[PDB]
Amino acid sequence: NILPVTVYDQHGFRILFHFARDPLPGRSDVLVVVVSMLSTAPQPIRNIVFQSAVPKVMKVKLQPPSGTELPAFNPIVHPSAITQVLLLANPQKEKVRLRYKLTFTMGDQTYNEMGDVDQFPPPETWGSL
Amino acid sequence: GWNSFQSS
Repeated sequence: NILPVTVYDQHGFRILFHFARDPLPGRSDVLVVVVSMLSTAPQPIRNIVFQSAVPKVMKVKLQPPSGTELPAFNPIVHPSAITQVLLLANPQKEKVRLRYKLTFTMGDQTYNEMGDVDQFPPPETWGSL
Repeated sequence: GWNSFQSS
């Protein structure tokens, strides 16, 4: 599942997961996930909180995001992008399932979103970067 | 099942 997975796509707010692994070269237990976010929306999106959960055999860890908001889309310029790292410990090499909780505000509404991600690269190939 | 959700 090497290619970038779209975790979220509504109201023109997209969140993708990008896959990698570290840090002992030797090991194949921790997956690095860079989660990138772009907006195409006409009104800006602010107060972004992305949470994640995993099954009891695994462990997830969310580093602070590069930011918390995105401007109204201005197609003329380079788009703004939020980027966040998350680390997924799974030494038992069990099946990979993740459940996110997305929170953001756009105009006067506040979206409280939840979804499942299952398209992870199989734990075997985590050593191979 | 699974653990609780995790924040930043």
